[PDB]
Amino acid sequence: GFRSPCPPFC
Repeated sequence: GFRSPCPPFC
C-alpha cells in the first residue's frame, strides 16, 4: 500500500 506522499518518501 504505497502512495503519495507517504510512504515511503515522507
